[PDB]
Amino acid sequence: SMSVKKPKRDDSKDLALCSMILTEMETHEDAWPFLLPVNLKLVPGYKKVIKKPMDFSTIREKLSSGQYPNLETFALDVRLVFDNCETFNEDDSDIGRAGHNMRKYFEKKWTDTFK
Repeated sequence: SMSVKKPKRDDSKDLALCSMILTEMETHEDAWPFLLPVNLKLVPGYKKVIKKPMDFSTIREKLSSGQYPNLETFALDVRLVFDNCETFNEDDSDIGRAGHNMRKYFEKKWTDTFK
């Protein structure tokens, strides 16, 4: 509350560390469905159904330009990529499987880097 703070967690490396995690997501072999925005002209249904499209390139641009206020807003966008993927793709599809795999990969890096 006012003049009453928990001890200050060192957040000075969060930016660099989120960048590293993102690099590792970018370079994973199953990243291909996620590297670029879904083409809303060429994919029937996407625009209407997925209210907040997100992809790794858009996360990278937001990261690089100080549009994440803290590491939680960064994780929210990464998770949004996978939540979108599950919303539109059957579990038993290459993309559906890609999304599950990438989510697992992300969540482990996240825990090991920060928790």
